[PDB]
Amino acid sequence: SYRFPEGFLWGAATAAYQIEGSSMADGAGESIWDRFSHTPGNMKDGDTGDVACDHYNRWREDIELMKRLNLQAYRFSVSWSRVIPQGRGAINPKGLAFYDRLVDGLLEAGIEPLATLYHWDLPAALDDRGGWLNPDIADWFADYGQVLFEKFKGRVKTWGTINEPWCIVDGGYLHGALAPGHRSAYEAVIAGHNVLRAHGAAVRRFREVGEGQIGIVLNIEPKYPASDKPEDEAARRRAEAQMNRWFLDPLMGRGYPEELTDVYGAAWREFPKEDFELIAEPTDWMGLNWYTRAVPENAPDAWPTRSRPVRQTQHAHTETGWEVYPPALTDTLVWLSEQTGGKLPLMVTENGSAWYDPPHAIDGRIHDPMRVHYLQTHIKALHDAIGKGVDLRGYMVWSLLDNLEWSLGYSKRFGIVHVNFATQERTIKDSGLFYAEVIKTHGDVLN
Amino acid sequence: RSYRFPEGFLWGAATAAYQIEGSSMADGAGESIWDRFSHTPGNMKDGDTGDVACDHYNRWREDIELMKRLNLQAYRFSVSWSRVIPQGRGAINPKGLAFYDRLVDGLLEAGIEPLATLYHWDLPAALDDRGGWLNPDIADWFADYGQVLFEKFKGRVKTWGTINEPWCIVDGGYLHGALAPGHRSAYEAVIAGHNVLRAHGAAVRRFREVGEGQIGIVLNIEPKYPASDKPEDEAARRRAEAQMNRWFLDPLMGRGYPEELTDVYGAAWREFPKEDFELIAEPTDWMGLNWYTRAVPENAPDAWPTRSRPVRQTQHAHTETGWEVYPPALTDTLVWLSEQTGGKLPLMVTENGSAWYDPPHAIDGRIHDPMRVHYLQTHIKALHDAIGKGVDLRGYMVWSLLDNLEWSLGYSKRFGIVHVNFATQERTIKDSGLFYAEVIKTHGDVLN
Amino acid sequence: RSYRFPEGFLWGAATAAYQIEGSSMADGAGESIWDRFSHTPGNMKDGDTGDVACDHYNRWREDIELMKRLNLQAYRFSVSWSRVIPQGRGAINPKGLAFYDRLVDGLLEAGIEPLATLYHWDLPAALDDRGGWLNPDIADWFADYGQVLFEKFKGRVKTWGTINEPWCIVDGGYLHGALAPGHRSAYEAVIAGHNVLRAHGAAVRRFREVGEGQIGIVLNIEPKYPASDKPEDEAARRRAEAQMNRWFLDPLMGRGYPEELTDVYGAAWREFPKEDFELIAEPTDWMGLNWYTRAVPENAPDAWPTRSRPVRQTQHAHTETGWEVYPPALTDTLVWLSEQTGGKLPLMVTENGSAWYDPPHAIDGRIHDPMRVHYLQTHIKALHDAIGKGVDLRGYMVWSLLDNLEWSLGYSKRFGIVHVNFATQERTIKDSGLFYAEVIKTHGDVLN
Amino acid sequence: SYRFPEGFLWGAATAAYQIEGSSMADGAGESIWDRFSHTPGNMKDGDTGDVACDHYNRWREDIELMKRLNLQAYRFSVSWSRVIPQGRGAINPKGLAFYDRLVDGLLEAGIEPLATLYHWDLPAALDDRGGWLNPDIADWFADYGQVLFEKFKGRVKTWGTINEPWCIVDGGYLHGALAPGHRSAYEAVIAGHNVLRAHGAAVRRFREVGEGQIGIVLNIEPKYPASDKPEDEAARRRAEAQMNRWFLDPLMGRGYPEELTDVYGAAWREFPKEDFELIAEPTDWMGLNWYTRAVPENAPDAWPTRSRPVRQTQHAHTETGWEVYPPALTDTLVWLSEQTGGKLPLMVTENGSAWYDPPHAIDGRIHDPMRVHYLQTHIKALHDAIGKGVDLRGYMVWSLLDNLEWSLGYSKRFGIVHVNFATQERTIKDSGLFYAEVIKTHGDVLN
Ligand SMILES: OC[C@H]1O[C@@H](O)[C@H](O)[C@@H](O)[C@@H]1O
Ligand SMILES: OC[C@H]1O[C@@H](O)[C@H](O)[C@@H](O)[C@@H]1O
Ligand SMILES: OC[C@H]1O[C@@H](O)[C@H](O)[C@@H](O)[C@@H]1O
Ligand SMILES: OC[C@H]1O[C@@H](O)[C@H](O)[C@@H](O)[C@@H]1O
Repeated sequence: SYRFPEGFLWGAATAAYQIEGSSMADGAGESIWDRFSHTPGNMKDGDTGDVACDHYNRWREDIELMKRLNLQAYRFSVSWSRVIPQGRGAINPKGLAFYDRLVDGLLEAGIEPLATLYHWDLPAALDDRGGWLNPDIADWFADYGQVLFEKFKGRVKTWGTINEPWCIVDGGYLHGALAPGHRSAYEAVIAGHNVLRAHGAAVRRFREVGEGQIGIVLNIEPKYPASDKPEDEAARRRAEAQMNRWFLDPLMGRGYPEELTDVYGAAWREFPKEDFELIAEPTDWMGLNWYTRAVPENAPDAWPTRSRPVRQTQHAHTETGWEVYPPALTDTLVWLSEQTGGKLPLMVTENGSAWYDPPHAIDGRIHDPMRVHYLQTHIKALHDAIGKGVDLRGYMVWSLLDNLEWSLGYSKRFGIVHVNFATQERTIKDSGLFYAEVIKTHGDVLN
Repeated sequence: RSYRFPEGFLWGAATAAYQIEGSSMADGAGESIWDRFSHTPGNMKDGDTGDVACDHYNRWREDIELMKRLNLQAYRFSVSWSRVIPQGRGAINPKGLAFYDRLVDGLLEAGIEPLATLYHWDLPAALDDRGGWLNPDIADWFADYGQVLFEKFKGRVKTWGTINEPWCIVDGGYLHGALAPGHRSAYEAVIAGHNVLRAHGAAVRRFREVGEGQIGIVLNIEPKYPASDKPEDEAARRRAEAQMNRWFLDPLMGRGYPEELTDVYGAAWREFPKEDFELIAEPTDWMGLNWYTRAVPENAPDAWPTRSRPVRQTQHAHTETGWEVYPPALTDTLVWLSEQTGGKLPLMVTENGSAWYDPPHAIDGRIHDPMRVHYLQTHIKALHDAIGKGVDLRGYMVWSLLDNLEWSLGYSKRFGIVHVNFATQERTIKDSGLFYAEVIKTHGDVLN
Repeated sequence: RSYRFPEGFLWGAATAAYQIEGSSMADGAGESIWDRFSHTPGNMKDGDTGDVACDHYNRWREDIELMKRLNLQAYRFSVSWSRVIPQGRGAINPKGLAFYDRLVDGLLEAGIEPLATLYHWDLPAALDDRGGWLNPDIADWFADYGQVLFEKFKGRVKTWGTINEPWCIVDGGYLHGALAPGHRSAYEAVIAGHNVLRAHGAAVRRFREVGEGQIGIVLNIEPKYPASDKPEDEAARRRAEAQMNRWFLDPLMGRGYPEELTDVYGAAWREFPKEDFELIAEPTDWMGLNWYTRAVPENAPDAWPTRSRPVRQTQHAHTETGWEVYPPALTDTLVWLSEQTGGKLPLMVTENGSAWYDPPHAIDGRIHDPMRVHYLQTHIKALHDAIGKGVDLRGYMVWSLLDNLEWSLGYSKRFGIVHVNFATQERTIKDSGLFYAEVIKTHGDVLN
Repeated sequence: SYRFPEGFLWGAATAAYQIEGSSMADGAGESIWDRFSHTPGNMKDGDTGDVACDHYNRWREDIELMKRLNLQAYRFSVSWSRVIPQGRGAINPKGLAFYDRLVDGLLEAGIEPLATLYHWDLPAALDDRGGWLNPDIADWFADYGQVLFEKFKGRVKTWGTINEPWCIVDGGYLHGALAPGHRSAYEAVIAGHNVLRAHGAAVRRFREVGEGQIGIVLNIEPKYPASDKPEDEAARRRAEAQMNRWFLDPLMGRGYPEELTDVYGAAWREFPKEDFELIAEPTDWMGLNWYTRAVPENAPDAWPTRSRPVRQTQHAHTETGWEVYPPALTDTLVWLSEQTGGKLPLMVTENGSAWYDPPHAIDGRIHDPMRVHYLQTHIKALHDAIGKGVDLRGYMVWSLLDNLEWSLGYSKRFGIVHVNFATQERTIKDSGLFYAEVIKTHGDVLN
C-alpha cells in the first residue's frame, strides 16, 4: 500500500523571479537579477525574467489551475524588492498588495500558502551596500521578514526563511554563474556565514512578532562512493562537506565542518561564537529540496573542492543532466532525520525533473512520460522514507509552472503545467494530471 | 594632609536628557513616558514639565563654553531614546541622532571626554504601550537601541553607561508610582527590576559584538546604618539594605538575588530561569556610583513593602531634598563597593551633589551657595579618603552641571553648580562651580 | 394596569468571575490583573480580595439549586480568561475549561439558559505585561480566546457577550486608576478605549467564522440630566454624556467618536486609522444594557478631565453605593438606546439592581431588604413602560444573584438577591429574591 | 559570617526512657512504656528500654563525653515513675537521688541542666486511673512538678513541662503506635485537652514554689502546598490545624482551631472557659522541636485529617523517612516568633537526623557525613532566623546518644555519640566532633 499519513500535505512550488514578470511594475525596485539578466553572456539565449509566466497578472487563472490539480498547498516566494524597493525603508503598498490578494485568493480556494522570504532575488540597493558580504544584512532581512510576519499573521502559518543557501553562495559568490555573479572563495565563505546569520535573525524576529512555524530550506545532493580508493573517499567528503554539511551542521549547533578548512584554504575564516549562537536559533520545521545524487571522485584541478562527479551511465538523466535515482531520496531523507535527531518536522519543499517539452501544446496536451515516471518513483521513495520513521509532513512538486530556470533560461521545463511562453497559454501536462490523482487518492493510485 | 588626586583621575559634571533638553517633540522626536506623565495633572510639583527645561537642545554650545570655564575634563550626559528612535523600535530619526552627533563632536573639539548613558528614565511611550519594562522583549529592544549608538559614536564615545539607577526606575516607576510610568505594584516591581537587569546584560553583549571602549552600569547606593541595637531594627536595616542596595548589585556580581527580598516582596516575588542570571552577570569594564546620603532605618510594620523607615538624624545639616549631609558614609560606601566587586572593577562616582535654595535670578551677577560649596569640598575629601584605603576610583562627576528639572519635584530642587534662570534661560556660575573649577585646576591641591 | 411581559421575555440573574468564584489561581489557573491589584495595600476597602469571594468555583452546584428555587430562566456569567488560558495566549488549561463545561451542562440540565461573557475586567497578567489594552495585538489575542470558547460551547451557549462595560474598564482602569490595572492617564485611556472597541470587533468576526448563535457587547449607560439653564452647565452635561455614554456606542453604531471628546481629552486625543472603525462597527445580533442610576452634572472647571460633577438629588433615596434611585430614567435610557440603534438591534438589560445594608448573617433564616424589593418592583415596571414605548427588549438580568465582591469597594456593598454569609458561605434567599421569583413565575402579573 | 549572639546556649538532648535503662530498678515504679514495650507486636524487633544506653549506671562517663563535646547545656527528662513510683504519694529516695547526683555532676562540669518533667513515660498506676483522660492528672502532674521544683531549687533554672503534646496524644491515643496504645478520636480530644491543662497547672505550681524559667516544648512540622488543587489546600489546612495549631493556639489564648471541628467530627467537644484560662498561664520561654516539613495532599480514607504527605523525591530523606529541607526551619522559627508576638524567648530544644551507622566503630570512629551536613545546614538556618529578628536563645542537638527511638527501636540512630548496644561502648561520631567545633567557635567554623 502507498496511502500516506493523515494530514500529509500535497502541493506545488514556485519562485517570484521565475514566474512573476512585471519586475519594475507598480513601484517595485530593481533586484540583482534585473541587473544580471540584462547583462550579455549571463543568460542562455539572452532570456530574462521580464515576462516569465506573467504570473503577476495571471495569478487568478493560476489558482484555478491549482484547484484543478487538487493542490492542498502552494509554496511561493515574496519578491523583497517588490515589497521594499530599496531593501530598507519605505514599503511599496501596491507590491505588498499583490501578495495580499494572492494569499487571500489562496485561502478562499482552500489552499495552504507556504511563503519563502528569500529566493535569490536580493534588492540591488542592498547589493550596492555589499549584499550578503555585509553583516548588516542580518538586520535588513529581519526587518524585511517583520513586514511580512505582521502583514500575513494568521493567514500565512508556514514560513521558509532562506531557499537553498548553497545555491545562493556557490552560484552567486563562488563561481559567479548566478546573480550577483561574483567568483571568490573569500566572498563565498563570508556570504555563507551571513546567510546563516540572516536566517537566525529572521527566526528571532519571528519569535518576537510572528505567529506559526518557521524554518530554513536546504537542498541536499548525497555523495556516493566512486571507489574504495582513499583519495576518492577524501574527495567525497570534501564535496559532501562543501555542499551538504556547510549549512546543516552549524544550524544543528555542531559548528562548521572541518573539511571546509581544507576546501577553502586561505579563504577560510574563524567566526565569533555568538554568531553560531544566532545561527542555531531553534526552528519549527525544515524543508528539503531534492533532485538527484552525485558520485564524486578525486579531481586535483577542480576548484575548490578538488572533486568531480562520475557519470552514472546506467541510469536516465534529466535535461539538467541530473541522474535519475529514487532510492537516494529515501536515503537522504533518512540521513537528514538522523542529523536533526528525528525531532524536527521535515517537508520536501522541492522535487521534480526537467525533460524536453514542445513550446506549444499538441492538441491541448503535453505528453511527458518520463516526468510522470520520475514523479511516481520518487513519491514512492517518500513512502519508503516514512515507513522507516522519518517525520515527513508534506511534498511540494517543483514546479507548478514551466518557468525561468535562472541562468539556463526557459530551455529547462520543470512544470507539471506547461506554459507556452509565446502566448502565456497554460496546459496541464500528463504529469500534473497524474499528480492530481496522487493527491486525490492520497497515494493509493501508486498501488 | 595633602589631597592631590591620582594621575589621570577624571573630573567632570553630569546631566540627563529630559531634565535639561526641552524640545521634546522637536525634529521628529517621539513621545516618551515622561511627556505623558508630566502632562497628567497631580503628578508634578507646581505642574512643572520638561517641555522647556534648560533649553539645552538649542543652547548646547553655550553650555559647552560653560564646561570650558569650569575646566571640566568630562561631561556625562544621556541620550533620549525616543528622540533617536521615536517608536523605540524601527526607523531612526536622523535629526534627533544628528543632535547628539553635533554635541559629541563639539565636546571632543573642546577637549572634553563625553560619557554617554543609554537610559536615564525616558522610555519611549510606544514601548510602554507594549508593556515597557514588564515585557521581557525589552532586553532585545534596548540592545538594538544600544547598537545604534555604539556604531554611530564608535571611536568617539569610549565610556558608556547602560542604565542609570535601576532602583530609582523600578522603586519610583513601578513599586510606588511617584515616577513615570506611575505604576504601583510589587508584582510589577520585581519583574521590571529583572528585565532592567536583563536589558543591561543584553546591551553589554551587543557592545562586545559591535562596540568599542568600556561599558558599565550606574547604581545608586544609600548605606543603611543601625538605628539601635534592638534586633527588629537590625532586621529592618537588612530588609531596607537588601531592597535598595543589593537588589541589583548581587545578581550583577553573579550572586543571585538577596534572600531578604523573599520577605520584602512576599507573594509577589518570583523565581526566574537560570540563563537570565547568566545574561545579567555579563562582565563589565567599569561601574558608576551615584551617591548622595545615608539612611538610618528602624522597624516600621506598616511601611510597605520593606517595613522600615528612616530615623531623622537631627544632629546634621539636611538638603532641600531632605537628605542628611554625612561625608564619611561616602568613603565607607566606596570601600564597601570595592569589596562587593572584589577590587577588580574600576569605579567612578558618576553622580554626587546637593540641593539648596537659590533665588530664581542671579544677584549682581552671582549666586552664593556656601552650603553646596561645603558639601562639595567635604565629599571630595571623602573621595580622597576612599582612594587612600585602596579603592580603585577613576573619576568624579558633579550632579549637576545645571539647575534642572528634578523630575516629579520639578524646578524647586536646584542641584546645579551653574544657576539657571528658567524665566530667561540665563546661566550664572555659582560659587560651587567656581570652587569646583579650582579643585579641578589644582587637581585637588586647593583642599589641603 | 397590567404588567404582563412579552412572549419569550427572558428572566435571569447575573454574576462575574472574579466577583464570585474564588480559587483564582487554582487548578492551573493563571494570574490576573485583579490578583495583583487586590493584593496591593491601599487598593481595596478593608483589604478585601477575591481569593475566596462566594467560593463559587467549589459551590456552583448549590448555586444552581438556588437558581432553580428562584425560577431563573437565565444565568448570565463571565468566563475567567486566565483560568482558561493562564498566559492569555498559548496553551489551554483543561481543568479551567472543564469547570465552565460542567457549569454549562448543569445549567442546561436545569433548564436554565447560559449567557456567557468573554471579558469581565479580569485580563491575564501575562498579557498586561505585554501592554494590555494599550497593545493593539490584544484585538487578536481576545479573538483567539473567544474562539476557544465559541467552539467549546458551540450549540450549548447560544448568547454571547464580548466586553462588559468598556467605560468602567477604561475610565476606572486607565483614566483614574481606581480599578485594575490601576493606571492614571488620559493618553492611555484614549488608546485603551480604542483597543477595547477593536477587540470587540475582532471577536465578532471570529464568531462569524467559527461560532454559532447571537453575539453582542454590553454597555453601561448613566443618563445625564440638566442641572440648570446655565449654558456652561449644558456644556458640562454634554461633556459628561459624551465621555461616558457616547464614547463607545457612537463608533459601535458607525457614527465615529463624539466631537466633544476632542475637548475632554485635549492633547491626549488621537486620530486613528479609518479601517479600525470598519472593524469596530461589525454587525451584532443584540446589545446589553447595564443600568443603575442617572446623573445631574454641572460645570466643574477643576474636575479632570470632563470638567463636570454630579449634583446630589436629595429629593430621592440613594443606595449604599451612593446612586440616586430614579426608575423613570431607566425607561428614558432604554428609549434613548432604542433610538441610537435605530430600533433594529434587540436589547437586553444585562444588569440592574441595588446595594443596601444587610447584616453579615441571616436573622432567623431571613434577610429583610424592603428597599431592594422596592427598587426591583419599580424598575421592572419601568421596563414594561419602556416596552410600551417601542423598545425591543428581550430580557432582564438582576445584578446580582449573590452578594459578592464589589471590586475596589470590597464586600461592603451587597447587590445580591441571595445573601452570602462570608464567614460561613451560607446562602440565604433575601425577600427581594423571593419577590423576584414570584415576578418570574407570574411573568409580571404580580406587579398588577 | 555565622557567629551567634552572646549567651546563645549550645547543648544536647535525651529522654529518660530512651537512654536510662534500669526502668524499675532502685524502687522505680512501672511506667506505661514498661507495659507497652513488653507486649508483643508493639516494638520493632521486640526492642525494649530495659537496657538502652545503661545511662542510669554510666551517667558519669556520659558527662565526660559532654565535656569532650564542649556542651554548655544538657537537656534531659525526669522519669516520673522513678521519682514517684505510684505517680502520687510516696517519693522514691533513690530515684530522686539519681537525678540529684546527675544535676550536681553537671553543675560541677559547668554544664547547664535543662529539665523536662514529662517525656512520654506516665506511671502505670496513673494510666490505670485513666491517664491523660482523667482531668485530675492536671493536679497529679502539678504535685509531681512541685517535688522537682523544690528539690532542685537554685540548681535547675530552666524547666520544660510537657515534651511534644502532639506526639503524646496522636501517637498514644489517636493511632495507638505509642504507649498507652489507644486508638480513639474521642480520647485524643480529651487527652490533648488534659495535657494542656496539666501544663497550666504545673506552671501555676511553679509560680508558687519554684525558681527560674518555665515553659512548654512543642514539635512543629510546617505544611507546604502539594498543588493548586483546592481539595489539597483544604487538606493542608486540616493537617496544619491538627498538628501545628492544636496546642499553640489555646496556649496563646486563641482557643482551639476551627478546623478541628471538621477533623474530629462527633468526637470534638466544647470545654469550660476556666480550662482555657488555666491552659494560657503565662510562660517564660518556649521550646521548639523541629526536624522536617510535610507536603500534604487530600486523602479521604486517611483518618482523621483526610490528608497524606507527598514524597519530595528531589531532596534527601533520613532513615525515619523525613525530608531534609533546612529553609523550613527558618520559616517555622519566624512563624513561631509571630504566633508568640516576638515577646516569648524561644529555644530549639530538639533538632537532628537519623542515618545508618554500623553497630560498632571503625576504627574507633564513625563517619556520618550526612548527619554532619544536616547539622551545618540547619544550624546555618538558625542563624538566618536570628538575622530576621527571632528571639532564639539556644540549640539542643537530638540526640547526645544513639538511643531507643521508641516503637522503632534501636534501628534509628540520632546520636552525635555512637552507642554500641552490644558493649555499651561510646564513640564520638564525626557529627559530634563537628558540633564540638561549632560550640567552640560559637558558629565561626561555619564561616
Ligand atoms: O534548478 C531547478 C530548481 O532548483 C531548485 O533547487 C531551486 O530552488 C529552483 O529555483 C530551481 O528552479
Ligand atoms: O533624584 C535625584 C537625582 O539623583 C539621581 O537619582 C538621578 O540620576 C538624577 O537625575 C536625579 O535628579
Ligand atoms: O459597579 C457595580 C457593578 O457594575 C457592573 O456594571 C459590573 O458589571 C459589576 O461587576 C459591578 O459589580
Ligand atoms: O523521633 C525522634 C525524636 O523525636 C522527638 O521529637 C522526640 O522528643 C524524641 O523522643 C524522639 O526520639
